[PDB]
Amino acid sequence: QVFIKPEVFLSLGIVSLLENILVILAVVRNGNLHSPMYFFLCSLAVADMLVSVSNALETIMIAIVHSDYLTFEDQFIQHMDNIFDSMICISLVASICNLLAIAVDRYVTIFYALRYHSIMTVRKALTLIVAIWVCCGVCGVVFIVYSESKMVIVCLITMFFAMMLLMGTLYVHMFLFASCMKGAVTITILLGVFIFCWAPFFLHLVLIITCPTNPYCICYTAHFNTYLVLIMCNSVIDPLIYAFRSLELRNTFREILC
Amino acid sequence: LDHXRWK
Ligand SMILES: [Ca+2]
Repeated sequence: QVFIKPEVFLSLGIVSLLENILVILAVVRNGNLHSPMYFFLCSLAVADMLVSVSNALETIMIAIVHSDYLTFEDQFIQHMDNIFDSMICISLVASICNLLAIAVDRYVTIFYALRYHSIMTVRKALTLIVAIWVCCGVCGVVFIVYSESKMVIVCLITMFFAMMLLMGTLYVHMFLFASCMKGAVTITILLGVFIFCWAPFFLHLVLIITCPTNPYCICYTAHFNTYLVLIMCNSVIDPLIYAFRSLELRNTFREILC
Repeated sequence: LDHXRWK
């Protein structure tokens, strides 16, 4: 019952795409940002790229079909919807898994800071990254090809809720110390932006599964299209936190302009 | 089609 002009979706998508392109090109063009913990921040950039590209393309297609220009063999629209609605179910499980991997790597380097170079090497990190993306690819397709059911929604709910518990545990550990003072402060922000942005949408579908026909909930979901602009704003914020908290990445950006 | 899913 509320609407948002498509220009918002398109602009946010393009801007976040440019930011993530800059992050990945900066990592590759540099020779010191090749540590295995700095590749997970590239995999996260890829996940946010997926969200932005899919949303921009879906908006373009909806606006094109709405206008008086083509006819699209109804099966075909229902097919590209599932293509587009499936590079967001992948770029959610991938984001969750990558945040877990970053947190586990930081915990290993903070509490086991003796053989981190022996155990967590560059090649092993690459193997973990490719395994995570391969697994999340299947996870995000099985769900969307089987979305008519009710188990997928509740499974997503428990995934988000459990990762919320992990964030809370990490925070309560942050205030009781007994490298660490400044180590896990990044993954504390990156886990506090993902939750702040994917939370309004996520309880939106604990409601429709609990209180569909109820005059309170009904006027809650009625603002659905503005819980999706928040999902983009997680992808326009994440690359900024890397810039304002990692030093040598900033100096690389200076090389980008000159 | 429509934006997001489970709207
Ligand atoms: Ca859709």
